[PDB]
Amino acid sequence: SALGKLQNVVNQNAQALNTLVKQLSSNFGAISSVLNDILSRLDPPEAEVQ
Amino acid sequence: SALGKLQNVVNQNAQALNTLVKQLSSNFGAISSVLNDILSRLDPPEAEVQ
Amino acid sequence: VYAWNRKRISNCVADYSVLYNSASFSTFKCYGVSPTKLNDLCFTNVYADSFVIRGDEVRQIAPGQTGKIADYNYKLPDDFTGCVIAWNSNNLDSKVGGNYNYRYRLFRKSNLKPFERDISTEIYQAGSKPCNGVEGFNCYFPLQSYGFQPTNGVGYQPYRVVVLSFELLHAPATVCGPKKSTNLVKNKCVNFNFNGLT
Repeated sequence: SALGKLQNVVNQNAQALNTLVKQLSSNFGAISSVLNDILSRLDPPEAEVQ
Repeated sequence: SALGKLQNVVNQNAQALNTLVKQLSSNFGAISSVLNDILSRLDPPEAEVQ
Repeated sequence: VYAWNRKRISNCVADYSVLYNSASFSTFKCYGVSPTKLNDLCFTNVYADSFVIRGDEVRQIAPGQTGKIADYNYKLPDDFTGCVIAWNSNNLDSKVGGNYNYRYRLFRKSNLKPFERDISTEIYQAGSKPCNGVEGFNCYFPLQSYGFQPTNGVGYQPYRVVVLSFELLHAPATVCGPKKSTNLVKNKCVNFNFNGLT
């Protein structure tokens, strides 16, 4: 634990990137979190909403 | 006003907590700021939106 | 509608374009999927729910509806994906003396779950007095028949409704559209479609 100050910064940056990548898996109330699924399933009037 | 620097920090923290509490009383465009009132007054398809 | 028929559809290629282009259906309304994209996707857990209802009750075969057959005969979930199909059947499912073969659940204690069928012919207690399985004062049979006559106006005439229910991509699919399979190319940037996955 001698080099903990540098490792904290590295871990915080990697954890922020991991959370930002993980947030793509959330649909935020839409039918799906995948854009290709919405674009292949719905007409543009409701696909626009999703 | 000798100890104003510490008092500002205490006041800012208390005021931020009070503002965060008072934000619960706002409906943000919904019919009510209370979840129980929405769940008791509307069916789940529109209660979900509110 | 109280004993609506559920048929499983699996291991087939389905051309839904003959359903869209047919003018026989008065209502062809899809909720979680576009009607014109049905030929481009692959599905599993396909179910056809067939029943006969009134003309004014076709609005209740929808997600999130409040209604009578919605609560006590046929309930759709809020996250329902699929298509509801309704067409007029006054020429076939009606008689001049009255076609009473189609019955609905007038009385029930509680609302159904989505995709729940109640065929139990037990008596209902509509009053304070217990019924003990015997009809009487405030004791009514739950299943009552529609009085279908061809002379009646629209809104009460018999309509045949089929509900197609799907699931999207979360399982290996057995029902697909009529799209032809292309050859596979290696080490090149391509826009692929594997069983509906784009």
